[PDB]
Amino acid sequence: GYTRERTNRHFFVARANAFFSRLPIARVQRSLAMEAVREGRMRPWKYTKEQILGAPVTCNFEYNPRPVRLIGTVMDAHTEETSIKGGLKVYARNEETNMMLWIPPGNPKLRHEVTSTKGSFQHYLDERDKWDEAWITGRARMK
Amino acid sequence: PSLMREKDRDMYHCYYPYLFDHGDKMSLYPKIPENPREWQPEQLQTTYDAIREDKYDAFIRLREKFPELYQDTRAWDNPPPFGEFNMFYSVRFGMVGVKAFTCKDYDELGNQFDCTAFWFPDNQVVKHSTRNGEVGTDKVYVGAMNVPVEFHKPHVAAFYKAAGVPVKHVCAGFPITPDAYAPVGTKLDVRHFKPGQEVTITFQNTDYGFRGVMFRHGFDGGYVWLGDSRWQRRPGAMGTEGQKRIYPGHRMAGQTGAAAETYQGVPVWRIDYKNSLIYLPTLLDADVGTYVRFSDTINTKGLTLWNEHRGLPAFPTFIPPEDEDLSKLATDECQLKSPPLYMY
Amino acid sequence: QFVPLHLAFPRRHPNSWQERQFHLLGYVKWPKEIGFYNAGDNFELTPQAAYRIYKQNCDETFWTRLHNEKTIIHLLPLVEQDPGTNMVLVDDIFRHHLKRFGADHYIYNAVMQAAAFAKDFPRCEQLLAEMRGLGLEPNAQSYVNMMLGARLTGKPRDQAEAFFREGIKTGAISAVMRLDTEFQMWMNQLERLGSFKAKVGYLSVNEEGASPMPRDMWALWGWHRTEAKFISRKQMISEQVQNRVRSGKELVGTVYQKARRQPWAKYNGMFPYDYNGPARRPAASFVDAPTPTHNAEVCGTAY
Amino acid sequence: EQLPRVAAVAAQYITGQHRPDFTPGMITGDHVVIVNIKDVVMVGDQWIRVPITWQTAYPGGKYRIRLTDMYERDPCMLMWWFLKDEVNRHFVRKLKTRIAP
Amino acid sequence: LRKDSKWLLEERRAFRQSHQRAPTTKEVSPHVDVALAPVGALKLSKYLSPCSASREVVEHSLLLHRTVTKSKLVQSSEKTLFRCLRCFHVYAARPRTLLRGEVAQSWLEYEAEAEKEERARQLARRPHLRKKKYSIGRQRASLANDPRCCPLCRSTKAQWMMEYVHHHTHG
Amino acid sequence: DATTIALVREQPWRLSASPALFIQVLQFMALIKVFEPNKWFTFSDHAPSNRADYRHAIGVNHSTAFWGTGEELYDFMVELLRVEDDGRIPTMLDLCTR
Amino acid sequence: LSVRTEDFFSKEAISHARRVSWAPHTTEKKQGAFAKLARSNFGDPLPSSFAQEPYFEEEIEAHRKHHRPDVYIYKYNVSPTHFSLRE
Amino acid sequence: DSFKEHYHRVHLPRRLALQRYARQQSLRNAAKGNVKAEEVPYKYNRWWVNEEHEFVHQYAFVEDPEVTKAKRETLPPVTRENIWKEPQQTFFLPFAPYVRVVDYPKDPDAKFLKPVNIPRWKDYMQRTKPVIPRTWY
Amino acid sequence: EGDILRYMAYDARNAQFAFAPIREFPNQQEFFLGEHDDPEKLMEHVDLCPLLFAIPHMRTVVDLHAEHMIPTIAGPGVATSLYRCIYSKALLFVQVHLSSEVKLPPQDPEAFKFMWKDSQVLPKMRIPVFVRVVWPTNERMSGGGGLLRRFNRLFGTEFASDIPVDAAMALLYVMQWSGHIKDFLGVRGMRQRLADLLLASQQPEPTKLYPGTREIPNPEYTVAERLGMHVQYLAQLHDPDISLTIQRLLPVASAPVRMGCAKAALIAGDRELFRHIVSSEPPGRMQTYMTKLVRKR
Amino acid sequence: LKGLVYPLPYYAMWRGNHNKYTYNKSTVCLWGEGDTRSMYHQHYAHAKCPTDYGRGGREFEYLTVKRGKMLQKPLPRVQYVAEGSKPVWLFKSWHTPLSSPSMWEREVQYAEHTPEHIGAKRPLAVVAPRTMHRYLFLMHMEKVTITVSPLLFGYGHTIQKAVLDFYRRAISARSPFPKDKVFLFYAIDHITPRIEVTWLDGTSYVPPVLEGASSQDLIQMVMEEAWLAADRMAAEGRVLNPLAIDDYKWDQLVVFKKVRDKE
RNA sequence: AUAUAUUUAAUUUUUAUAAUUAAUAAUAAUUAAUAUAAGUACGCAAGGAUUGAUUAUUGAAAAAAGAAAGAAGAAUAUAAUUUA
Ligand SMILES: [Mg+2]
Ligand SMILES: [Zn+2]
Repeated sequence: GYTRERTNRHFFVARANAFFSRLPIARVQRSLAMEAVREGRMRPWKYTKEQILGAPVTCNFEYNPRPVRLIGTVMDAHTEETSIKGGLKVYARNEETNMMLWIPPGNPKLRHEVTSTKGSFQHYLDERDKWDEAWITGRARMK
Repeated sequence: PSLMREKDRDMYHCYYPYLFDHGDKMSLYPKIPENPREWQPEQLQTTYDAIREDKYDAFIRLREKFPELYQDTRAWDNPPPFGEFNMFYSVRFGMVGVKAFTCKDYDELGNQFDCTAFWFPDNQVVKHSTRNGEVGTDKVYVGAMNVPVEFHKPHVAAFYKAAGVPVKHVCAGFPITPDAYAPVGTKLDVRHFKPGQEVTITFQNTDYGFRGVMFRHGFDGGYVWLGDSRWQRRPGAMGTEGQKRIYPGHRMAGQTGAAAETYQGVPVWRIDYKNSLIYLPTLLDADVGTYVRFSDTINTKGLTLWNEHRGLPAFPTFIPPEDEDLSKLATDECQLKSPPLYMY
Repeated sequence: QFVPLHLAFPRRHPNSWQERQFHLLGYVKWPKEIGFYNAGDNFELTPQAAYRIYKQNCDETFWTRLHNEKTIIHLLPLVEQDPGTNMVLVDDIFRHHLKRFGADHYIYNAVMQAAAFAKDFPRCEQLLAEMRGLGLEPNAQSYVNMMLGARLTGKPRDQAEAFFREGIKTGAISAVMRLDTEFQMWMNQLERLGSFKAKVGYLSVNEEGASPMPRDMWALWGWHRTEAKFISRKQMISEQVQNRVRSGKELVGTVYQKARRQPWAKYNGMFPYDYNGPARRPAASFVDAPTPTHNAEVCGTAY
Repeated sequence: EQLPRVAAVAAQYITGQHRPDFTPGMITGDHVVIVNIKDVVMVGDQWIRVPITWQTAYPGGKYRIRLTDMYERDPCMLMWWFLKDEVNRHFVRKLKTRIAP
Repeated sequence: LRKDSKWLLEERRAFRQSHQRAPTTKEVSPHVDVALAPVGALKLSKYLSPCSASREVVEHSLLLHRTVTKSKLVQSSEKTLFRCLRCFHVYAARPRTLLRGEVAQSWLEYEAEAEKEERARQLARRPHLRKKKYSIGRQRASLANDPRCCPLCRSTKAQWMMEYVHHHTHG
Repeated sequence: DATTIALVREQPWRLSASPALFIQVLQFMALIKVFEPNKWFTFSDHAPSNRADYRHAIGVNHSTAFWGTGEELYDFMVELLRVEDDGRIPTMLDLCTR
Repeated sequence: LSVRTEDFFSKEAISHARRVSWAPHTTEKKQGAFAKLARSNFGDPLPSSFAQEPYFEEEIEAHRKHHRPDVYIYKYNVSPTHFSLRE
Repeated sequence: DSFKEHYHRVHLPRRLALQRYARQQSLRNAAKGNVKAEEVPYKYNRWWVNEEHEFVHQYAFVEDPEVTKAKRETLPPVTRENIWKEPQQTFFLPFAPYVRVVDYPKDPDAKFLKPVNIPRWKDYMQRTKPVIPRTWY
Repeated sequence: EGDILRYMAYDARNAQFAFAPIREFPNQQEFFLGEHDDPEKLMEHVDLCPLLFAIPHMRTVVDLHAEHMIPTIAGPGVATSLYRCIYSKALLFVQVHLSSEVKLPPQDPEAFKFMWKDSQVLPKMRIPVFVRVVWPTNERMSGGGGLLRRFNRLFGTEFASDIPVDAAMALLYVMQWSGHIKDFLGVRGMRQRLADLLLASQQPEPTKLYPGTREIPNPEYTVAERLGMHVQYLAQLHDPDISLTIQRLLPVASAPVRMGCAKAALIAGDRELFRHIVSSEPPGRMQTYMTKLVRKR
Repeated sequence: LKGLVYPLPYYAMWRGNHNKYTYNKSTVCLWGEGDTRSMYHQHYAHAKCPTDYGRGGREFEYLTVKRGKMLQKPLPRVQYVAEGSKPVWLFKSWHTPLSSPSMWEREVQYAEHTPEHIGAKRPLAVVAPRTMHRYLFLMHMEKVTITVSPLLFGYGHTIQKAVLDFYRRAISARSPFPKDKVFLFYAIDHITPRIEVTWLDGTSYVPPVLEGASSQDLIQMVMEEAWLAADRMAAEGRVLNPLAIDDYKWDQLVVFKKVRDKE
């Protein structure tokens, strides 16, 4: 017969964006990141996007019986400093198999280490062109 | 559960010695009518029955002699006194939190959980209210987010004055049992909740305004039809009913969001009792700053939440020890993580 | 399962159907001076009416020793209240009993209990000695009358123990426990009984229903609705003839019959009279009754 | 006393029909207090066979309950329903004349 | 592959009306028995030159088994790896709701029309029931639970990753 | 409500001890019309209000309907006045004046 | 909480009126003794339901149920253990 | 206004008046100078065996006004350290775990050598509720 | 304190098996405390011993009426309990075996129920009780082998030289209190008992209440059943050449004896002799049951 | 379930899914439930307390909450017991066969419950075994003398037939040699056929024979009295030959096989 | 392939505070398959048990009292980030 979709209840409509100031939320983020660092799920990093972009990386995904290892080229780093957000874009090619992964830091069953903070933009461009050509070939063979 | 007719409550179905009321003192025989004329012609007034006497005597002897063998049979008498936490009767009031932010965590098995952190600024038991003093009709109002006096409206500042509790921004009522009371003005520490605890949360999702019938119901809104009219299954005769009006509940375009949404049975992830934060692995729809309300889940899968196998709650409410100082205690020291769980 | 086949509540008969069925069964509303339905809805005959029907039917061919016993039984409370005048009626009953049937355990035990209530322990002893001399050995009822007379007159515990031990020796009373506990049980029973004047015993309770017609005519005494407390006279005569023709099957109660008695499989359907009310039948008119000369006076209690 | 008979007897005093100065416009009457409704009696098979039905605003919402169901829910509901019927027998046009009694 | 909860009860129901007997746990087959392509066949068409006349007769044999594998896959509802071919993203999806539009089965069409009526019956009885059940928080959660399209390219075209990795590592 | 809790539940003897307070609280509870809370919400006598005696389960008049304001206090006072019939001697009526 | 052998092994639920004794030696099933003597396990399910309307009349001692004397007082049968109405 | 709606709208004040009349009998006691809380008879007959020979337990709980006032006024005691520190278990352990392996029997495949104290598969599957005597988990 | 200690002794029964320390000490020796109908009486005797702690590590009450503990031809299991000595701290592992019997169940149990329904007398059952004493290497705790050998030559039994005198005296006290000191014996006495049972089987046997049949067997134990049970008891006692003994007595054995021989081989742990027995026995219900005993493919 | 919801699972599932209409107190109900406490019923008047009647039908209460202080009434006290009298204990177990009288014997037995006039050292049994006695068992019975009158039978067709068939069943009863214990006596001038039974102790019992009493009825009476007498002997200290499998039991399993093959 | 009436979807703008009353049995007929249940009764053999818990959808269900012509942002998501 009849129903109501909105509620003007005071407890529901009231907000706390004005009082969010007394909560050290950024300090909580940093504390979570530091707890992860001290536990060992991640390792602190301080690099910029253009510096890390194009640097080889090795990632081991722990798995009984054999942990799977993968050597790729860092294509994009989402964060310049360590945080709970993180994010890395790696590109690795096996024998006739290309793949583009988004590795999040802090996973205990995942240990990724960049072999050098320095990167070569030339090799980055080479890997980017290879990946784009593979993607275009796949799409053309599909359609 | 198991069906049990009231007519099956005779002494031939009782598991323990059936005790008749018999005025002030319980007896093992039905109350003999004081007026002898009331004796029905076939009613056999029993004063002493050796069968029942021997059975009851042996039962009492064994109960008093072997307490370890007959420990479970002790609930027949000396029941648990009122005031102690009960597994099937004691429900405690929840709290009022503020959705602080979102992050992602990982368990030791390797599962990723996109969690949201709620913040409980100042939880204080504000009021008690029962309607006309009936059973189970009493509830406790808890207030949150202490504010100055120039903030609230006059008619609500007047209530906070009348109560004497420091004026809070919001106030939510939780219906509880009388043995779970807490004096007015009691501070509620976040450790009132446990990390391995299922919680039911209620909030207000975000507002999208007037949205199309496609965006409201997704693919469901495009096709809406319902016919309760009679239709001939076999060509034998002719007869049907015309669907004159549109049946109530027809899915159309209208207000979207800005409603009271309730999630039932989400487990807690971690608790920080220095900044009063709770983490839940479920992504909510509400905005940042929506005053959510947390309450305890009654039971799931036919199993009560609070039991000896899982753990005992902080009944009625968690009170910290005296020598504990959250100022001296660091942030990393105030972290309680739930035991691992896999959901795939 | 949840849909009930039978229903005990709410009731299925209004008030008028009570009167209709009462007049249908064949019962007659007798005045209070004759008898009435007590608190337990049982029909109770006034001692005066009992003595009247005794005086009127003591000569007929259907009178019996058991009828004389029941007459003395009905006179018992009046004898307890006034042992001076009612003992004359009891003695008249005993005289007629000796004229017609003679010496009998029934009449002797009845007069022994009458003397016990009338507080005549010498008379109780004389009656027991007369039984022993005539050759009627004292029965368990006689020894219990001895004990009751002792307790009522005020004879001591050892005086009553003498009679109890004599009964045990004779064998009329079978005991399954120690003699002390058996005597304690019998004394507790007699104490709960009490007398019509001792304010502790059940007999002290003189409250009565005082209703010419029972309140609920469909009251059950057993398990099913077919075992009604009030039945028609044809069925009652059937029960009476069965009680004598099949008196053997009453001795044993076997689990077969016990589980057969369960009415869980008996039919419970609404007969045409369950819709049309009990069949209307005329009541016994009393136009031939003389006009009440003391209609303004109030009738007193039975005893 | 049976339900319809007691309902008619109650309504005749509720609506004020027993008064010689009864006027259809002026709704006056006597306050009847009905007692022991839990012990009201209807003849056999009626508590099971007599239906009480109504319609709700939702489609196919034809509720049909037995007298036994309405009695186990609330015994006063049966007496109120029969009083409503006995009243609407004569006053159904005006909401006042059909509700006020 | 364990069958769907609602679909399993649909086979138990149709079996009681057909055989007039209680369903047998060995006949209803609550676990879908999906068959992979033979290891020899993938390497058969690989080393076979395109000019080989025997390649068409074995290619047609694989295309038929490639569709049969789809027919057995749609009967499951457990989480399974499904990659899209448009943007080539790998995600976990349920085969029944994802491959519903490609399989083109009338009984899968009639159950979809049956469940839409079943939802309308509950929503028409109580209008407010839609408020809690169908909300933006609930609608977005159910779409992530049944990813009928890729969250990156929003394409309904998908492929069984298990069959794909079986075809790659052998070819 | 606070006066009721103070004079009924926790201190049930103050009224019987002091008859002046009894009459004073009675006259105050008569001056403020407590037994007809509809006159609290009515604004014109030609259209009386039902804010207190009416309530519907949809959610209307929840906090304002059926207020047990002075019912318990009035019951305690009438019970104190009926205590005389069971006590055979008037305590309150002997303490108070004509 | 830690495991429990009482929770491991179930127990029969028999009403107190039908129990022969509250001893732990008899708190088990009655068919168990016969199965132990016969050296074979029995799994007979749903042996008997009570009734759709279970009724049992009052039962008295073994000696009393056959050696009840005909001791009567004013209108009530009076036994050392029971009272009843007489006519 | 539906039939049930009108019935309840006209009867709810009458229900409240009836409850007030009921509590007036309780207030009669405190009026005479003897404040006595209401007493309820404790029922010892709450453990039954149903028709199908299984255990049923009725739950009867009473409320004490003095204990209610005490919990209203006095603050609760200090929460237990272990109670607030030890987290609650997530998964509910079964009533009888099936270990399938015992080190006592020399030949593990010997079905007759396994000790009896280890619960069986039938108990592992059927024992989902507490035993007849013990009511709580 | 008393109630707490008593409930600790009670929870000693609720304790599980895996976490109970069984193979804690190196040296171990088994003894046969006799055959009893109700082993709970002997268990109570063992519990009420001054030389043992009142709080065991693992207790298991034996109830021959529970469906999971009914002695079947296919053994339901072996009840295990554990006790700790007070002064020597030695372990006592009491085993109540139920797989010793070799009787086959009746074909029609209803006839057997009708036969033994109204019987006011029930035949005794022969249920064995074994005790494994476990102790570590002790040089002076046992008091030298001379004292133990003197005790052996005095009491006719045999004990280890390094066995604790406390455990030995506790066992002797329990046996003399229960009165089964004559039935109590080790492997040396079990061999003599087996020879005596062989002589009895060679001798003619008296008639029982009624001859056992495939439809109605006789719950009274026969000489052949006793022989098979004692062969199983010797195998449990771990006689060194029990395999050779079974291989020698196989041809002269009946079917009730061969069933016990198969169970004894299964207890010993060799598969070749068990397969030989199960292949040499003619097809029958006994053969089907002995195949049902062990898990197969 | 709106309002206060208790942690008890499924406590209102039989009433539906709503906590509504709890104020009610009179519901539809069968015998033994609801407001039938005013009405009288033979079984329930002794099997239920008039205050124990609750809600009937689906409204059966699995969780009841009330206000007010709980008044725990004291347990009943055992009567007819001497203060300071130490009772003997009887350990019952399934190892003892159920047919033995020691199982039905009292467990908690004082000295004040022991009959001294009979001459027993223990109190007698309380509950008797329930069995449709179809045959006699003359093991605990010394002898039986059935005196019957063969003069005229048109006066006792039922009684004479009953007594004669009872004598026939007593001859065919379960005994090693019942012909040595059963005796029949023709009385040319007798009032009514009598059956005297003498046990091993020598007690004389007379089963009354009335019209409508069947031979099976007489057998059941005699066997019940025989069990009582055997209990008396065992209490006095006399030893009795226990019941076991006999050739009569085999002859009975014959017809058992016959009926089990029939149906 | 015409703007209508009934009927529906909403809204009437912080209301400190849900629902003892309309949703009159049930959101599935209080489920429920599943590894482990069992290389096991039943079957000469071949083969083949009843069965209910952790893996799932199982919480079934309506938030109606306060002063109103800005953008409900002083707008670049801070309740003023210093401010002449
Ligand atoms: Mg507003
Ligand atoms: Zn994609």
